[PDB]
Amino acid sequence: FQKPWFATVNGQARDLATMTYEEVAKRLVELMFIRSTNSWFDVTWRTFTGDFLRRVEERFTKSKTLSLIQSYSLLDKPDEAIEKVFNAYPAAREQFLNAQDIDHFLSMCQNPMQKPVPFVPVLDRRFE
Amino acid sequence: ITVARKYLQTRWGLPSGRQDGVLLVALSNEPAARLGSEADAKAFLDSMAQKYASIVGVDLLEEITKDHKVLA
Amino acid sequence: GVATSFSRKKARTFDSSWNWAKQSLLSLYFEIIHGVLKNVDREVVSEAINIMNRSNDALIKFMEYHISNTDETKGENYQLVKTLGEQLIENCKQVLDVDPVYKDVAKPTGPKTAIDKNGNITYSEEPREKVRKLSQYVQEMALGGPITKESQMDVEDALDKDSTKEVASLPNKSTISKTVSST
Amino acid sequence: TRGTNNIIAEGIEKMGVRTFSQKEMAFNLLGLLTPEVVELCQKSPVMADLNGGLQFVPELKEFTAKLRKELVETSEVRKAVSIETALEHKVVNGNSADAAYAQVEIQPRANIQLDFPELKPYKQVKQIAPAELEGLLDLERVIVVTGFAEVGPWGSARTRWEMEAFGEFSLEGCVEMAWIMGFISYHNGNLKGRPYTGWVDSKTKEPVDDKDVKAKYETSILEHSGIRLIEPELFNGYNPEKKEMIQEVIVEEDLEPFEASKETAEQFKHQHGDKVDIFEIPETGEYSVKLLKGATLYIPKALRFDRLVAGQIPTGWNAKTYGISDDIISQVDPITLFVLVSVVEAFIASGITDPYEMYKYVHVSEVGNCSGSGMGGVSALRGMFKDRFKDEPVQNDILQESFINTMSAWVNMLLISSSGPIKTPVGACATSVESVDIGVETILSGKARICIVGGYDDFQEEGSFEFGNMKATSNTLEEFEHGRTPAEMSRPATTTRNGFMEAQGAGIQIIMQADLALKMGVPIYGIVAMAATATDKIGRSVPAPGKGILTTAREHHSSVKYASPNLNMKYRKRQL
Amino acid sequence: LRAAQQQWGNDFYKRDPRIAPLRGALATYGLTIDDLGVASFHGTSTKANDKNESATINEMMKHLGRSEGNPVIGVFQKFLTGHPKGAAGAWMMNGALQILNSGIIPGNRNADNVDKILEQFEYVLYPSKTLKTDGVRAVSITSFGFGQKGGQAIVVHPDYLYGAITEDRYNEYVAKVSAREKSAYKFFHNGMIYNKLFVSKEHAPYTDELEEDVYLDPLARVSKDKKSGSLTFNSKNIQSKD
Amino acid sequence: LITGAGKGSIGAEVLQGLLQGGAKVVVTTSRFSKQVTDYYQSIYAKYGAKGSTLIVVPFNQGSKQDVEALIEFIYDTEKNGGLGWDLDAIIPFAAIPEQGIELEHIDSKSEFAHRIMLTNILRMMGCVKKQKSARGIETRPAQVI
Repeated sequence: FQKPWFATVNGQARDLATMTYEEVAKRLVELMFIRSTNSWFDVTWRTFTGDFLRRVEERFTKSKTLSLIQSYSLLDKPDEAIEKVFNAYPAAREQFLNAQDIDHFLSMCQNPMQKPVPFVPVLDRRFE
Repeated sequence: ITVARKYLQTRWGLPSGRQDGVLLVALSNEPAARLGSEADAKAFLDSMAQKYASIVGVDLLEEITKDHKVLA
Repeated sequence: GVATSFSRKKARTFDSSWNWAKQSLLSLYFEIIHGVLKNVDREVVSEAINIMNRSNDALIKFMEYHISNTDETKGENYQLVKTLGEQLIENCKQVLDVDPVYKDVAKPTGPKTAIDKNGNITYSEEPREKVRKLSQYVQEMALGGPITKESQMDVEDALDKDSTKEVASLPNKSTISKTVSST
Repeated sequence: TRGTNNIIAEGIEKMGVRTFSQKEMAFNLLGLLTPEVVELCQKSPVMADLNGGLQFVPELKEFTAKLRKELVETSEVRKAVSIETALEHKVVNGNSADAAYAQVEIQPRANIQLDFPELKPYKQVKQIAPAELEGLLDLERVIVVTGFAEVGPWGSARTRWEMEAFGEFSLEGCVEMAWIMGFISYHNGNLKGRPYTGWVDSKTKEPVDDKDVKAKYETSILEHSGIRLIEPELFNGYNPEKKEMIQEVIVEEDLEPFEASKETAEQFKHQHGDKVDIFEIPETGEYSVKLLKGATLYIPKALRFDRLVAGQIPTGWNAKTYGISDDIISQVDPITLFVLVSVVEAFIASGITDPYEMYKYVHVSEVGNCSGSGMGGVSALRGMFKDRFKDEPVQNDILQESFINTMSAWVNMLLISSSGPIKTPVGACATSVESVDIGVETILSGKARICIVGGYDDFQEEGSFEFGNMKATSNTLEEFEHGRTPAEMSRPATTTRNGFMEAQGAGIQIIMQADLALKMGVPIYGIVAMAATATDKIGRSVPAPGKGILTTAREHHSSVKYASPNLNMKYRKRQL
Repeated sequence: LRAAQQQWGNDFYKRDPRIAPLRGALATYGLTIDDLGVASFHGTSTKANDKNESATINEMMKHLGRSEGNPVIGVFQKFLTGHPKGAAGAWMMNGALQILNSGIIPGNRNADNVDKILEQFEYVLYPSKTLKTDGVRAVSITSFGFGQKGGQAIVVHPDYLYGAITEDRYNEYVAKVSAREKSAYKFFHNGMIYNKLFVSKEHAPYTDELEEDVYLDPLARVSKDKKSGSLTFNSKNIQSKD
Repeated sequence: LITGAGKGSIGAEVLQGLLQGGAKVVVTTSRFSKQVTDYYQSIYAKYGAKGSTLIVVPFNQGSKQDVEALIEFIYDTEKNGGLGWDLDAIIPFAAIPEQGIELEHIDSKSEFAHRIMLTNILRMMGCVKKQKSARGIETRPAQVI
């Protein structure tokens, strides 16, 4: 199918609550950032993963500081951007997605004003 | 249980077996505390006889001498 | 406002220096090991003063055990605790039988106001350029300024350079001939 | 003197006058107590100018005032000019070019963590213990603690340790406390139009940000946990100030008759006989009950009591929010709820998410429960002895819940499903350690390979009063008389220690064979390397503490010249 | 082999009268009496208890040869939580584990003034403030109850266990534990948020008609079911050659 | 005896000094709290020298009755519930902040403030005089700063 199961990490089937913040960010870039045209296939999808990385910072920071993704333009070099965020919050590579952030992620997938996400994040009632 | 039937009959016109229904509906809705006012107890018997009313399907001076005789 | 507040039963008395001393020291100790106090900080000297102010035959066996049982090898911080420790142990041995003493070692400060380039008024308390010891403060006082007209000594301190060295100095009574009054 | 209007201090000083820090004036004042100036005072009153020349500056008032004005003006013009040159920029050069030039602040959210233990690189590990130790130990007989949890005055093991070790909560502190206490409730859906995912004030249903939980709740969270005044709402209305009690009196003259059912009137006549008349009211079928002179009556009265403070589970705790079914809530004694919640939280601490995972590694018969209680079921006990005595509605099996070993029974019946050992300790104020002893032994005998250990007890009205009668607990009226806040009435080893503060809760840990723990791959929080119980001596005071437990140090020194090869690991290892 | 491991590693001091229980308890991991760093006192805040308990802890240190100058640092957690009779020992057992794994010894913050009587017990140190140390090796939870119910427990730091195991094995272990922590962090934030933490089991791992067969086969163990996915006993794993 | 030695004051700096030198000191506090009790235990466990002792009492220098009650509790034998002491120094630094009060504003506050800062200080010196005198204490003056 043209919409893969999102929470599949390098061929390994799994669920959204059994991915790490890194795995999700890398899966996001994988499926929305078109490598061949070095371009985010849709600006909302770049906007999406930005909102997500921002959340990564929010969760894992201890005190208040300022975002390492000041502008989402920085996502135009996705790999470099991702490494910047997770370098600062290394812990985020090792921990599964917080239960409450799962709800969040799935909520963003439901945002109108965004090109419908190119996958299935969840097996549930609205699976059709 | 004496006074509670003479109220159910005076102010809500209920005979022997019809006030038996209103007491059984009040037994399923029994207060988790004792009612304070006699007017609170009267108001309780009111709504209980109207929950009986729509479960069965039916709709809704000598006392001066009484005070003296007590005295005697 | 004239209502009563004092009752005898609400009085609280504090006694146990004998115990707070072991704590006082076992704290300076982990704090140096963890490098909160480095050998420059005046606090190690202050705290030395307070530990000496409570020499027991017992407080000694405490530092003695804990200092002699530190592995100098373990790290650079560990040597420091041990060296300072041993120095402190020495001093306490001398103080033993000597009445405490109030000696302020804090770095002397003065007023500094500064208004921003954006009108932000800020106040700091800076170290006085020409004053470092309470010793130097007394000298400053005796000289006065030009504003007091009509009438009606250099003892180089190891101060903010090497705390352990200053700590070794603590027990020694300063002899002076050039009385500050004569300045 | 400057301390916690100093802004002009630098300025006044700019005139050859000295201002002072408080440490400086204090040094100056203290100098008047030196023997030298003390004797001076004894000869004739002394006057000390500790005013650093500020007595030479003319028109000091106006001079002072000027410095202040010049400062304040320089501040206000400087700040007003800048605020205008800044608006002139937004006009000339657009507010959309300056909008993409502010930075974005990021605000922290709470990431509560399980706080497992840290595993070092093996290189460092082998440096801790002697190299000889490797394979010396039968790991099937090393008792290890695998998880733990508690329900208590200060929340759970997580929030309590935080308060005990640090004295204030973190973000994860408040957020968890606010959650257990019921202040905030999770929400995920639409909040008045827009979608939301996060905390919500459960009273108002408005959204709450993690970074705000402290400002909004902690002030109150703190007021309603720990050792505080007894909140009667938490104890079916127990009010230490107004103790309920009935007195017996003989009715001196015939009471006035009252209406009653036939069944009920007969229960009266059965009791009183010659001293009561009951008669049928022919019209209604019901009886009149008239208590004659001579009869016995119980007339309620009230008593003011001394113990006004307890260590109570944080206000708003609710077995419902840990996820316990209403049916269980009803059926069970409060203490079982404490226990249930901690057994759950303790398995979580051990990374056992489904108890039946044990049965992947072990046989049904080798998981045990050695948790115990001092009293346990104090609440069902009352319903049995007192609430029955009043003919109040009380369950038909409150007897069940009053037993001490039924807490462990519900644990096994709701969660664990084991056919392992079930040894239940009663050790008063040490049932918990004795429980570990019993636990350790049951695993060392092969009877169990995993078992639940711990203790639990509840605080109720009749409990606290009887302790007060034994003079065991601290007298709150007296504590107040001494200036003691509730948070200050438990002070061990203190000069003024005055009696113990009563509390409620439960705490269990999971213990295991070291060998099994390693194989399952659960956390290892410590080694239970010894556990002992010991009685004291002949006496007559039951509530007395003794030195029985000193026997755990018993060794024989009648000969200690030369080293015992036995103590030497290098030796033992060769022999092995 | 297991019995030999036992004789020389685990229980070498059992039949020895020159090695105390407390001694040997520590001794099996290469620990000395001085290594017992923290004493978790029962600290009832009663006059009777606190003195006795100090005296008795003092003496068990004195008899075993605790180095003069190395006192045990005593915590008194009843000051914060109060005294829940039965649940006392456990709460202290928790704080003891938390102490071991953090190196932090909390302070009796209600010690305005240590009772002058207690000065005689030179082997006890009563801190009023928290000490963040560079390590704690062993805690001693002691508790007393009505009816001469006395009790002690010695908890030794976890890292001493890993010494007695092969490196390949230790590494394999760290792997499993890591995966659990991740899956438990998962579970915990689920049940917090959704109040799913307690989930009552509505069935045993065995069908009623399989109950006895399980109790009697010592090798019977649970496997994930296909249909339900939950952990049950299978007919094919009960009394199997496999 | 030292009044006015609350936190962040010339008082508390003098108090730390006294304690460091091994003095036996009574401190008065007006706002007697756990928060304040905890402050002094901290201060004592830092500077409390060998032979030192700190005694914190709640006190209101504005009450005649408190002035009298205090220095009576100081002189009274331990048996009688007292301190059994005899003062060598008195440092009556207790006060109330009056600001923005000019001549025609002088009222309830300032009259009360004047009482704490003068009349009751007199009363306090007077009190310890009677005690010493009633005990024939003619060779141990108390120094009043």
